Amino acid sequence: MGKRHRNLIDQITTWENLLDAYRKTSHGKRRTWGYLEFKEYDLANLLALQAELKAGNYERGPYLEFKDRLVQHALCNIVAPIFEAGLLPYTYACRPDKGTHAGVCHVQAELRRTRATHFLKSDFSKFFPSIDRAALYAMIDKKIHCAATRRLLRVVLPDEGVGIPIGSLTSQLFANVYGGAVDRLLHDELKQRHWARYMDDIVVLGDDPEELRAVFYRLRDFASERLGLKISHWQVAPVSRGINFLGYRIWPTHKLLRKSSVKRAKRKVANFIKHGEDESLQRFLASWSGHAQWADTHNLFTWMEEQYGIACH
Amino acid sequence: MEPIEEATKCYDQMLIVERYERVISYLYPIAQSIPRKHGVAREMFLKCLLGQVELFIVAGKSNQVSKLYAADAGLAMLRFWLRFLAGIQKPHAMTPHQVETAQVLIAEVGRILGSWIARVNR
Amino acid sequence: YDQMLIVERYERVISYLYPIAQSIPRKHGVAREMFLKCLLGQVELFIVAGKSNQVSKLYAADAGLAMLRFWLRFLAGIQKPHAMTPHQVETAQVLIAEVGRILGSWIARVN
Amino acid sequence: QMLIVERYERVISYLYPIAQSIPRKHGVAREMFLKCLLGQVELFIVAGKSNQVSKLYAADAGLAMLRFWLRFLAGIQKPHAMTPHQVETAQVLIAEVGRILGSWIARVNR
Amino acid sequence: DQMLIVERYERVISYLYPIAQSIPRKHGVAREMFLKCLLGQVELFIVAGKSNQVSKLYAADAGLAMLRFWLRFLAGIQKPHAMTPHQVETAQVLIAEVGRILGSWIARVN
Amino acid sequence: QMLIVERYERVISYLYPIAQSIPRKHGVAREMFLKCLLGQVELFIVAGKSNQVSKLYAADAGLAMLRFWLRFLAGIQKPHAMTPHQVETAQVLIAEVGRILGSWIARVNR
RNA sequence: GGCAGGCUGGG
RNA sequence: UGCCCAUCACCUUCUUG
RNA sequence: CAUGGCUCUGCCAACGCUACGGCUUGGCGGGCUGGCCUUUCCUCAAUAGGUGGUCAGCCGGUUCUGUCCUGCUUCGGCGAACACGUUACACGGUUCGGCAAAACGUCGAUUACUGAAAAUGGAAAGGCGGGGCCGACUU
Repeated sequence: MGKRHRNLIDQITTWENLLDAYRKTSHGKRRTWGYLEFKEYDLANLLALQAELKAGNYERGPYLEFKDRLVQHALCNIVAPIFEAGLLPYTYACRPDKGTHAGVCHVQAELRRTRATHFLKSDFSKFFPSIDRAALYAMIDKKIHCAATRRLLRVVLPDEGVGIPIGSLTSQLFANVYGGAVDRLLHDELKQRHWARYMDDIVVLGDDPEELRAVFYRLRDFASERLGLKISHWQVAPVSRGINFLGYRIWPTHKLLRKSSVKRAKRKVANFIKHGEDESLQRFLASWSGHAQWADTHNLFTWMEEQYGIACH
Repeated sequence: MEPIEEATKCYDQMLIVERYERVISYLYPIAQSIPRKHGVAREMFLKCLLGQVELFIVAGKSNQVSKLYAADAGLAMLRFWLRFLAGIQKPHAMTPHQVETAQVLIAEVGRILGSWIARVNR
Repeated sequence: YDQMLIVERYERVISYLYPIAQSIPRKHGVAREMFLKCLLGQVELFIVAGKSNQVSKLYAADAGLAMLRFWLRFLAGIQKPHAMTPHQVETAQVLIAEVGRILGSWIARVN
Repeated sequence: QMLIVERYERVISYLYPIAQSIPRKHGVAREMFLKCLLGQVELFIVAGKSNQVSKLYAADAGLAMLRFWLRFLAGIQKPHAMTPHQVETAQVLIAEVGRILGSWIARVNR
Repeated sequence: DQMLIVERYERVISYLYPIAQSIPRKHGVAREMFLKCLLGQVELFIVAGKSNQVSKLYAADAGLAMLRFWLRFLAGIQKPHAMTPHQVETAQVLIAEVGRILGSWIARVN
Repeated sequence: QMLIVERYERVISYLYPIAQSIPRKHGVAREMFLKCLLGQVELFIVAGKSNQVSKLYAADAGLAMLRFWLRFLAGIQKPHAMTPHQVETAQVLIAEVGRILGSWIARVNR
């Protein structure tokens, strides 16, 4: 909005927000030690959080706590819409009114509207464990401009390391940003007008399967040197193999679910929980967090963190 | 910030109460609709409904198993009140969808109380 | 100290909540009567705890403070005339938290 | 023995309609009767979560107190006597719960 | 035995309950609390009889004392005269009768 | 006991009129104050019979609650019902019954 | 996702 | 995936008196 | 319900009780619990979205379970494990244009500019998008 966004810590710590954040943080997490210990004195908790954030004395506890997820939700209520507006239409991950489904539809559509002939489908590396958390904060910082939101973003996600912590509302929006770079190297540069990124995977329908392969090389070279994410699950398939984007392989004709893996994992986790084996689950989780770091499984990673409260790290 | 701590932070009491708050949030609207008459039944139901929280919490904060059983007794009495407000209350009080709904919520609180009774019993 | 301090800090809860609890419509008059009995009767819970220096009676004092916070939560959703508006539960919760703090310190001092 | 509650719940189902009826005039007596009637369920419930003879006698007392309430509500005067039938036709119900309570007391005692 | 005390206390209630219903609204809490002490002392006698601990017979005595207190209290409670001093006397006679039985019962247990 | 109650009767006799002056609005606070005031007599009485020191400290808690109620009615009850003077005079009377309760506590924990 | 064991039917 | 049932927030007009 | 309230009155009666004043209790008004206590309805019913399970139609329903598993390739492919034609094989408007001005986005830019300093000021021009726009047809 006129760029700038130079006073977000005022809106992040509005009660009206630290409550929205509260209600969003407690959504589903209302059977957790964190909500239940917070809820006790919870608009007094939110009054000492509001006034931690409004002071610049918010200090994230270790990996999240309820307040930490609430601070994240209170950031990502004011930060999110000022990044998620610079997220080209065709990024289908963790945004509002543009969910998973809308992408399995955009992709299909953009394979129909301009029927296309061929397509690329990449899938960045451990997007979150690979995010510079550094050239991320050169995008979380060409848009924040509020030097306190910026310092709250940098508590909520430190401006070092190489690893956006998987499953943080912050990450989500952030990786849909340190990913949007590649969306803005597809759609802006590269003039790829038909694509769809849901975090890591950037389907890129073409017509010269040789052009998509170019696009992909250009995308990988970019996202590896600017963004530090090493694409690997890439293909340049003709539109016929089906674009395994967002769990639905979406060829112009219908789009059938993929899963099996998700479902297997979902079940594996659920079983582990109701087996008292929540310590080998960390091993399994670490494993599946490797098989899925490549895939756009972030909203899925948030989803699984929301369902079982499982810090995979 | 570190959320305002209560002492004897008991997860089970916090959870049970929060979950039981959903029983109250369901039943209190349909306690407060039992007409003018059946006001004593209502007041007694409301004292059972809203007063079970104290049983849990006194159960939660004073980790003596005596109080949990007496919170189970209270949950049991609350189940009676549903039974009662459904059946024996005569205009209506609680539609059988509501006992079905309420019994689920009290059942959820029943589950948590049971787990809590068990974890203390060990 | 201890009991005297806790009660003077809790008196601020009562001074805040009693007006709220007197405003609760008669319709919500069990809730109200039970809230008032929890509010004004936590003073008894505090009083008993200081009469005894028995950590159980200050956990019963904690239980009452917890019930009082339940009451704040409850009267806020209390369907109609939600006794404690969001603001009144922020204010009250802060006061009860202050009483909570003192109770916690007192529980610890006894521990 | 939780047929106790389910046999008592017909005492309540009989007595509540007419305890409701106990006019405002006799309102403490009603409130106290209703607290005795509907609160014996709690007395029974507590007895069945404990199976300690003390709580079983408390259930008996409440049936005993409930029996008192019938006799009291009898001579409450005016139109609003729990009519002798109802005392009788509730004393039958309370007696049925009394029998089961007695058997339960005995089962625990021996 | 609980049955005797309660039947003699029923006379207190039958005397005091009418008087305790005349205790003015202006003295309504006192009234409702007196009524709850009066009917409700029946419970304390019954509970004392439906078991034996002698501690529950003392609680029956405490309740009568609260009841005797209530008589003395309500007699000369204010300008809205609740209980006439005679009624405290008449009631005190009846409460004394149940007092005697409670005393004998406490003794027989002791 | 007997003397504590007769001295506490003076508290009630002072505070009940003060408690009956509390306006309608603060009627539940009033009801609750009166139940603390008139019902502490029960706390004293029950200790009088059942001498276990457990029962005597509950009497103290009630007086402390009664003392709280004075504080509450003087100030927190918003038309500060009890005037500070009334609080002063009441606290003197409560203090007298406090003294007797203290002596009684001491006599029991010899 | 599927196979199997249940469970709930089949006419 | 379309036909729908669990089920979660809503959107109500409904009168819960 | 904005709860069989009211320590709440007026009236009128009479269970009763009276300290003979009353009170009580019942009518019977009225006042009273937030605009005027409408709203806020709490119910319930009910429209449209999500989440899981299922019908691609009398054998399935429904999870609890136990397990199992996520590739391959001949470079074309194939597979994704009977929701089985993994898709009632046909669209949701994932529709068609016409646009892309604006708003939106993004970049230009936290640049120009202002001001010692951009300091929680601050653009734009422009460029790039479609996310936006206008019809058609359908929804």
